[PDB]
Amino acid sequence: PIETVPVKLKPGMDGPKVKQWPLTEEKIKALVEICTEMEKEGKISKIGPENPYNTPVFAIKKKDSTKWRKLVDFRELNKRTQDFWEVQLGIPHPAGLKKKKSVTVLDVGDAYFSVPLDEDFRKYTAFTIPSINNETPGIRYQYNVLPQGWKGSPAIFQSSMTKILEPFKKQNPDIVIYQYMDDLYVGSDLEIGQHRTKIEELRQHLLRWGLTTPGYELHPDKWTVQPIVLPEKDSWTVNDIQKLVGKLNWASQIYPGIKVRQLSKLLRGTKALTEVIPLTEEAELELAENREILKEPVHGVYYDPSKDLIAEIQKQGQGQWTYQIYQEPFKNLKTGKYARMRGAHTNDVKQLTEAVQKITTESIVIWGKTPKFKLPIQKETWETWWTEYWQATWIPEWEFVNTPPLVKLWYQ
Amino acid sequence: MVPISPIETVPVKLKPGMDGPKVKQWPLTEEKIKALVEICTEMEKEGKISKIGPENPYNTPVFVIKKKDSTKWRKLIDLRELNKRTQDFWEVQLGIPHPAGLKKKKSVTVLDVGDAYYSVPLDEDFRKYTAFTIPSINNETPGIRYQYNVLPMGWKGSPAIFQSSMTKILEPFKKQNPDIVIYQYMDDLYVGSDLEIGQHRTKIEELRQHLLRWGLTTPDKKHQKEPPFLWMGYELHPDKWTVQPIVLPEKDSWTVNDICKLVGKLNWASQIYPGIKVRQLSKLLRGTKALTEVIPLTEEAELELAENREILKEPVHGVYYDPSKDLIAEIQKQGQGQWTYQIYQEPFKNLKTGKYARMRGAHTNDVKQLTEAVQKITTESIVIWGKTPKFKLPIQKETWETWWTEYWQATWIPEWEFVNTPPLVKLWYQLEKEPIVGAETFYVDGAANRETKLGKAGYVTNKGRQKVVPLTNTTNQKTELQAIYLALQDSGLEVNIVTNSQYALGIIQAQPDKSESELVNQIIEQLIKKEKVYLAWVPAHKGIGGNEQVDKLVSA
DNA sequence: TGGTCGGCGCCCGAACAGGGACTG
DNA sequence: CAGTCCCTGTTCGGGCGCCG
Ligand SMILES: Nc1ncnc2c1ncn2[C@H]1CC[C@@H](COP(=O)(O)OP(=O)(O)OP(=O)(O)O)O1
Ligand SMILES: OC[C@H]1O[C@@](CO)(O[C@H]2O[C@H](CO)[C@@H](O)[C@H](O)[C@H]2O)[C@@H](O)[C@@H]1O
Ligand SMILES: [Mg+2]
Ligand SMILES: [Mg+2]
Repeated sequence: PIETVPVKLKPGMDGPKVKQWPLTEEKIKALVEICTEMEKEGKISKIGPENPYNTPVFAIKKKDSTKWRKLVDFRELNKRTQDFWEVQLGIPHPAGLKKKKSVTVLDVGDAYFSVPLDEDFRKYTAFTIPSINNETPGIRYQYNVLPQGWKGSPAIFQSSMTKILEPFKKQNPDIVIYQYMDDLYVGSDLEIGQHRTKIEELRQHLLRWGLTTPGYELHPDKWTVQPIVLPEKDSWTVNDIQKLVGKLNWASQIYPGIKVRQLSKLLRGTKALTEVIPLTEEAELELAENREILKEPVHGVYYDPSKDLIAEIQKQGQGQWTYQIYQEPFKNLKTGKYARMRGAHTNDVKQLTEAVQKITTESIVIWGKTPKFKLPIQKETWETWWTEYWQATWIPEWEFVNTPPLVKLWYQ
Repeated sequence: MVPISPIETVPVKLKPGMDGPKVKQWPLTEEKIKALVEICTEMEKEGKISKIGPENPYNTPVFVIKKKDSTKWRKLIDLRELNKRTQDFWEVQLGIPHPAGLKKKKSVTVLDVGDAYYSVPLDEDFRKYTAFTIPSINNETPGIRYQYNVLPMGWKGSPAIFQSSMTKILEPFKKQNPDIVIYQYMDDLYVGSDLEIGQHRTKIEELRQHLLRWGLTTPDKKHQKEPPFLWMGYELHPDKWTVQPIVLPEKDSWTVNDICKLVGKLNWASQIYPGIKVRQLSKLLRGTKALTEVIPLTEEAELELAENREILKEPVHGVYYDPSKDLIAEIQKQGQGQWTYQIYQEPFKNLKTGKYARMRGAHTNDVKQLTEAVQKITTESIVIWGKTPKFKLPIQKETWETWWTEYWQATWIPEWEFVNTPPLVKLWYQLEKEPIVGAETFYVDGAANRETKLGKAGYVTNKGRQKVVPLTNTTNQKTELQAIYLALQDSGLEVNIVTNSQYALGIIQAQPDKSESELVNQIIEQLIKKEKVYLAWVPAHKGIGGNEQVDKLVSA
């Protein structure tokens, strides 16, 4: 019996129509159990084929959870609601959250079920549940409340959310809270034990307002970057200098102060690749000056709230991955490396999935956005396996690329 | 209250700001008219059809086709213009059930609903738009205009509305009978239980009463008490199943339409019959204009077609699914980018078979295609059984390890073991990670003139070896490949090659064993003969070493 | 006579996207 | 610095097969 905030799609844009993909027996069983309870509690109700909108659904286990979590792929809907949760009811981003020694992430998704949803909008939250071997047709539902994973849910609930937060915020002014979709990011500078304790306090605080919380802990200050690095060699072959010149030439699209002249002089002839080439003093100094420049930052790289974040990932082998986040080409807001992740040395897809998640998390903390990923994988390989390894409640945008690596600029 | 209401209906709006169909009827032959008029008049007594005063300004054509394997005729109303203007639905039929999915059941009943479309009420407000005019033996008698009171054959909302309505009716019975299996596909119902045969028939009739309550009638004529049941084009036996016999045309002279039926039949056959190959038969269909055009069979498509027919000679059958035992998929390489696979649980007792022949990419190798086939099998298995089979693959564990660790793309195969059934899948050549000491270094480049389509490909080497070759009707890309081909031809068994072509380096680094381009195939042929190849890239026009010199030669 | 609907599969070709190299 | 041309890969609608 709460007032329902009206919602509309972006003008000229129809609702999502996205086929449901096949699900494993364990996921289908979990979804059927989850939806049966949700229907009894009135969160969802069954619908007919007259509704022409569908959104994909599947189930995940969050990291170490062991308990299934329903997850809806609302990316298409969220793109057609986009203006709503930005222009009007959006959330500001605490630039200080990345600076806190510890940041915990809480799943407050359950709270959204309290508020109801605009009756006119519910037609767009439809999702179909598939059956093994197509024994039954698809069992369609739609949402009567604020759905988890929709981008209107945190905006409509922000009024309710702040009042619940406000006693806690007054008790601890220093602590910083950020809300991205189903997640609450709680960043304190306290010591570990005190930090964990305050999270229990905010848990109880959420409990007496009627919210269950099924703790993702971050240390954004530990986060570092991955500089472009030039090898140190006692002796240089013609091949080594040829590789170095190519890497430096590419780097000059990012750092305009890079110079290859004195290093090019070393390869004037037509020489065997394995021929050892002593460096001249002029080349040694040119190489020295270059290594210093690469320590420096790029000139005039600053985040722009209007522009989308783009993430590129490269597979370096031996369980190592490199990524760059940017908005304009060669103006990188962050560059990093991930090593020894889950599935290292046995599963590229599990590792790529873990990488996408970590990068998205950092983007949420640093900028309150999720990037669009350029994924070094084949479309059919990714779609087949990615849901098996997915442990997050959001889903970023991605595209697929096949760029063979001429030079290992980011890694060594 | 002229028309009674039986079961809950589905609201069906028109597309906004659009109006009902108007189009004149077909000049229907009187012979069809005899069949149509008798059935159509009967509908009104039931309430399926209603008369309408000219207040209904809508006309849509009508026609009839004989029910296959029956004397009866099927009454279908063309709604192509009404479909165009009718609201979109979301189809609830997400696929086709496969018999290999079915678990073994003690008692199986297959029953068919009668007049299934005509037993489901159409939306009351929407009924007006149905209107069509009946024809007479002469053109003198006008014929009555009729609006459907129930789902009509030929509409675009009929299947989804029926399937959703059918599920709602079935759902209470299923909740009361958790251990009955009902496969619901359109109006065909498959009912299986481990109940003993007498008790099972009690439930079967009890279910028939349940469907009767909503006006759904299951005639005895389509009832299937006794095996072998006919279901979704298959023959179902207590412990085995098979496809209903497939007739392959015998034509002595083949048109284009001929090959399509053949091809499409062989794809249906390949779900159980192992080793069906359509590659050469499909080669005949590429770039042809008329479906009617006659085409002669090559000696490749003929040999293919010969062994394909012989596979059909011997009867084959699949078994059912035992959730207790593992799922196993084995794949064989059939040559020319053709792969077949078998999914089974007990050795030599197949659940189903299949093939993956798709050629993806201009340049590829067997390892990529095997990975594609594995993915196609995995998704197919998840649909049918909801799990991924264990894989038996004709690729050495070290071959796969070498490929995926070195490849620049994320790639993965699920849990699998090596099976030593030849032909084994391997990498034909390996590029060196580091430059080869004591091997000649070929700096290669090529250029071509965009206007003349003339170009040169050549190399320079540290030993002083040199070549430049003129080329005709080429491109910059083609000459860069040519330069590399020249270096491979003119070099010893170990060679270092330096190119500035990103195009060529990208093709070759992915270790392709097959290519659409003959030039790449020849490059492959040479790479296989080498003992060691090191490919390296430098940026063009930077005054580097040999690259600068060879660039000048080919530019000339 | 030729003619309807939805689903799934294959194989095709055409139309479209986009990334590099080179041309002014 | 635009505008092409190569070249590749994706998508989508056509035909057929199969099921109601
Ligand atoms: N060629 C076609 N065009 C349109 N719809 C079709 C169709 N073939 C089947 N359907 C749809 C329409 C409804 C259903 C037809 O199935 P039945 O062949 O069994 O005809 P039924 O009405 O059930 O008469 P019964 O023999 O059961 O007494 O599938
Ligand atoms: O990953 C490709 C896949 O995208 C679908 C859903 O599986 O579209 C969803 O994901 C896209 C990429 O992130 C989004 O751009 C899109 O908005 C979202 O609906 C597929 O239909 C497509 O094959
Ligand atoms: Mg029937
Ligand atoms: Mg050149």
